[PDB]
Amino acid sequence: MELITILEKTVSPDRLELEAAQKFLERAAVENLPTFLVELSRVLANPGNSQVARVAAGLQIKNSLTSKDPDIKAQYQQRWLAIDANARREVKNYVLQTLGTETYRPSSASQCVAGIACAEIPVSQWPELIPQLVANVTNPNSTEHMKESTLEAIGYICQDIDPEQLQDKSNEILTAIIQGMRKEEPSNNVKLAATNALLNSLEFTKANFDKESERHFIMQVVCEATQCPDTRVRVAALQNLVKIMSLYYQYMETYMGPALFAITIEAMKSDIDEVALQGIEFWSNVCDEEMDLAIEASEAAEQGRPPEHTSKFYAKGALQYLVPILTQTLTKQDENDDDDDWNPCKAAGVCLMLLSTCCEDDIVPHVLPFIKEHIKNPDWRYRDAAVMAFGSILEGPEPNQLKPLVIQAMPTLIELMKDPSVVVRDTTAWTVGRICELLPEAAINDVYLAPLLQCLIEGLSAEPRVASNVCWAFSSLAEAAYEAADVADDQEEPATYCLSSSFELIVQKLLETTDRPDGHQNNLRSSAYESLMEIVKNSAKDCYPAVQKTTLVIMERLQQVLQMESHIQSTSDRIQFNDLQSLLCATLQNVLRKVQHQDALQISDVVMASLLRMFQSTAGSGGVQEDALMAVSTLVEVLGGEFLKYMEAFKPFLGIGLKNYAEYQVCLAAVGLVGDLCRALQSNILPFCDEVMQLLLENLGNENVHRSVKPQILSVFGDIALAIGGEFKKYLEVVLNTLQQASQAQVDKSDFDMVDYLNELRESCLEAYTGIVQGLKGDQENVHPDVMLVQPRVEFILSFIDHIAGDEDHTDGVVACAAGLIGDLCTAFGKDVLKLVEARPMIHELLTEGRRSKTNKAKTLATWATKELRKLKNQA
Amino acid sequence: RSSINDKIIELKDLVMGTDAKMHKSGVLRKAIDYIKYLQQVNHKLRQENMVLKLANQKNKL
Amino acid sequence: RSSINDKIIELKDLVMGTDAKMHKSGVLRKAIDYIKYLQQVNHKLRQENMVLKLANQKNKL
Repeated sequence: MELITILEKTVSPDRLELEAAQKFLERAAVENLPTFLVELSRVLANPGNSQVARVAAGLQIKNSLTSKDPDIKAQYQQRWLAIDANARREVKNYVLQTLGTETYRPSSASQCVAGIACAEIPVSQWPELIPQLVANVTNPNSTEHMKESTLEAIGYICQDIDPEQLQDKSNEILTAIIQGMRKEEPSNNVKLAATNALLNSLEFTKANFDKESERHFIMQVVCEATQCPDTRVRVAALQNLVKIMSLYYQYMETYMGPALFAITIEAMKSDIDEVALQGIEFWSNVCDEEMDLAIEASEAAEQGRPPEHTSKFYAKGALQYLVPILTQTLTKQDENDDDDDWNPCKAAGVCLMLLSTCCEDDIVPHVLPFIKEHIKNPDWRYRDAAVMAFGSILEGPEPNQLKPLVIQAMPTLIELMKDPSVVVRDTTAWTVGRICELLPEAAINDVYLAPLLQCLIEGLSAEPRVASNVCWAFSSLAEAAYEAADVADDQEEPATYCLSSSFELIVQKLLETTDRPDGHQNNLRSSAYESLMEIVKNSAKDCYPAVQKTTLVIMERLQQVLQMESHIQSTSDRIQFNDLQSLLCATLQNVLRKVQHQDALQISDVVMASLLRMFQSTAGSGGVQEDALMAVSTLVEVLGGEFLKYMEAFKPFLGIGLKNYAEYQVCLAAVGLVGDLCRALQSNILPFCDEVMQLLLENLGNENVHRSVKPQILSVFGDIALAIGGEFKKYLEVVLNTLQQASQAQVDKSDFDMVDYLNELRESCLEAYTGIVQGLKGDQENVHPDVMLVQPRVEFILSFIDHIAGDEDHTDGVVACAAGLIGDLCTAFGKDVLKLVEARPMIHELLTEGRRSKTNKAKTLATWATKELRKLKNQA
Repeated sequence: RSSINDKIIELKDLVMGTDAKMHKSGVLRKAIDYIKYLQQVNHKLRQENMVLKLANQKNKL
Repeated sequence: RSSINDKIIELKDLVMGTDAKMHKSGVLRKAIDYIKYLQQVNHKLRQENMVLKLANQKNKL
């Protein structure tokens, strides 16, 4: 066809003709892109053509010079100057002149003057661009279409051009952008393209704001600009105050009182959403900057140094002005709100919560009156705002100040649970949750606990909106009820707690809720499960019979779902299934850990069937795997030795997981299960040891495997030695050499990740050594001759620990294992020990460190190690 | 046993000290803000040592 | 909106890496260690910067 016809073959009656271009154009670009875009630059700089051929022209010039993928992007640019260094020669003035050609269609020229330069500037090139654009505004004789679209270009440059490579020439650009804003400028359309430009430049004007001279002018323009009756400008202007406030809080002391304060407050009031959202945003940004400065103050104080910057406490200062405006905005509700839609009402409740965590205590007084007055108001929008205001100041204030208010708010809270308005009811279930999570104490209080639970058991039937928070409520409440009956807990677990009387009914209803023709709305389902799991984990040993009925119910559903797999239609249906799937296993783990060894056995066959079946058949997913392994581990841990019968009928899978290092997550689970098997079976595991040891030692060698997986392995070698004892001698040889290899490993302690990794390695090795000495020492206080095999290494070992003892990048965890390893070493050889550590003071300082340490494991082990060493002192 | 993942008391200890109290979410919030702060500080402190080094730290025959 | 988990995730993308995934109870591990790490590192830098200002403020005209 043509060029001015194919690009327009997108706005025509024909579905197969829609690509009349996407094919010709594309299947012609690669051939001669330098002869596909260049030509396009001709139609673009062509005043004759329309606005669907020139624009569609620029689009193919833009896209062939840009994309929004951090990789695909930095790839087209090269191609742009990998081309004839002469082919662009004309384009960079063929397009640089299209600016100011039509009404609102050569605007694409901006989209191009940008991307191009966004590739020709990082190489010191096109020194004829920035000079142009600027002059295109400083020149008191340019047109709107001219300036307007020139500003955009500049704008589109600051947005995508590496700030780094532009930090230079910033006064010309800033000057251009500043003039495009002067109140003089007739066209608002211009000011606008200039304000949106400044916003994108605020980042690399750091140099400018520093000199108070320029600043005041920049600050004055932006403030005026907020007065321009063109809302579009108004906003973009308020947008600049918001960013500036978050980049130069230090230089705001000046224009705050005589300007910003007034400008923004009005803004918060504006009946224009786009406007007030920026007002609220401005102060949320104050809160952020101030909370962060508050840390600085705390840190600097115990650093005997002044704070790099200090807070003028604006937020605390405008509380009296802010709170009334916010609590009133919470009133501009939107009954119609199942929306992923942001708006003043939302922004305000959040901003309130922010202020609450910033000014803490001070907040209540300003908020309480609004709460007390409107929690009774006939207008549901005001009752709502009251409940909402109340729930959202619950985090920040000192709890012992809120606890009382809460206690007196509970009856009202409980009744409001039955308010006629859903909105009121959503907001209340939420507030109830916040109470439950931030102030358990008051929630679980016995004066209203009875009515409070009746109400929630009911709330569970409500709309996904209400019920969902009701679930959250029950989880918070559950953990709180447990941790409370704590002193009523003897022999490691509460005989009973306050939810007992209703437990049976709570889990019962939660199961029903689990079930919801709409369970997918508001995550009602995931929340119900997470909630049921939590109600189970944190439960009293007196409602065990209630946990049983559940297990059956969970196994029942795990089955129905496993057969329910052959009905998947929409890609949606898949993910759903997978979710319900995992959620159930997750529930299986939590229930199992709570059942008696006895109940475990009965459930055993069934569960393992489902899990074995679920791993087996579902041998075409990958994510499912890592979930069934978890389930088994849990089962292995409760069954202990009786798990031996499922071993054969399970081995293949543990194998798939241990070898499958393409998804280390699963390999990790597999590695853990091994150790989980070492303790449950022991010696008995010997059958597979052969296979496992090699298969594992294989991964330590093959280096495709993620390094996180490695330390887990070395660690497991010690779990194995402990379970097979004297039999480990078969493998003692290589393992010992491997541990040494890993022990002497090294990394640039300048790449953190590499600190964690190194310590995980160091901590993993020490564990394996420990498990080995222990495994060979056996246990019948006779010290089996086997331990002498590691007698040679004793010299080396007491070494590696030293390196550590020296290196500061440590971890109490490492110090813990190390202390222990020593203890054992004294316990096995013990002469040969006392002097080597004597010839190594650092070790001793480490031991003390393992005492002046807060961590438990660290403490005890150091203690012991020290007594075990001091014992060897008077043995001579 | 009882505190290994629920033992945010340790993470709390750092960010707020053992002394006072607070709930989960209001500790990983304090944790997140604090890390971000230590990151910046560290960056700033870093681009500083880089100046006192590259600069006057050398050249006086 | 902000569950205990969305923060835990925010903390993941914080300590380790963007989108790679270690589980929970692992993030509260590295988090605690990272903070301790950053604190010391920063303390060392603050010092090094003192000497690079003390044994540096002497050399001047």
